[PDB]
Amino acid sequence: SPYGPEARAELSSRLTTLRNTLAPATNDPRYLQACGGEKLNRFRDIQCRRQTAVRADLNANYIQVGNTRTIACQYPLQSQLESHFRMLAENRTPVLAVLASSSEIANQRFGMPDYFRQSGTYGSITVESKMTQQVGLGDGIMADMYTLTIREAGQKTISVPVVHVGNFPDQTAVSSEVTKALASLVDQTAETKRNMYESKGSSAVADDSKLRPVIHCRAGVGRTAQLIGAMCMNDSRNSQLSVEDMVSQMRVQRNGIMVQKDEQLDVLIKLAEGQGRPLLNS
Repeated sequence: SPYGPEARAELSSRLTTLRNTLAPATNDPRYLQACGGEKLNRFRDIQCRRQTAVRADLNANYIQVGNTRTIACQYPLQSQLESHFRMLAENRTPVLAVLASSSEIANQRFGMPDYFRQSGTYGSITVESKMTQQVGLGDGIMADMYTLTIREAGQKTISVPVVHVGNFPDQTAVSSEVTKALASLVDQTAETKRNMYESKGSSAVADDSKLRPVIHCRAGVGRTAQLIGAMCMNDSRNSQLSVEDMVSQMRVQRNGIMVQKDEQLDVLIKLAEGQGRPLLNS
């Protein structure tokens, strides 16, 4: 009964209501609005919760799901790259997971700058990209890894591990098995980098706002939310956190579209079921 169609329909009912409530009004006080006259949102209907916004000029949010702290963001616009790199650096980012495919990035119509596979200078910030390992995730899906070294006068230099799912399927959802493998890789990568900072006595370890994995696809609501849900289920601190909790939490903390497609919710439900984790709150 817990994972039957009745429970799934009830979960969908609750989540649909929340999406509606969270729909942005014109000039919505709950959502970040552009400053300085620069385009902020990649998609007009996919907005950034103001109270959890990371930077005034990015579509990006702090998200905590149970105990699991991350940042979810859109793929940065060309105009946003310097700010995006400063966010990555200031966060001492232990892993940047990019879930937009190489095909998506290559479509110049989509305006997704190839910012992590290439070196470049963006205003005051110089970025060096290096290729590292490649890890298979299942079903031929491959995680290509990089390190981004971010340099800027007046700032400490920071290197950021990157996990890029370069052949993320463009038209279909990835399986629970691939999602699990991806969550494990992203978590493991973040743990290794966080450990390095701890070993150096970084003050960032004691700051709630820092050392957060940063995750984006194109809009940072579909594949991004699926991954974040799987990561929170990997976190041993999150016993008894329901699927209803995780999705409502992502939604209130970023926008109502988090877990955009039923196909993505299907995967979270399957993962939850595998763990005997509740779908619904009693």
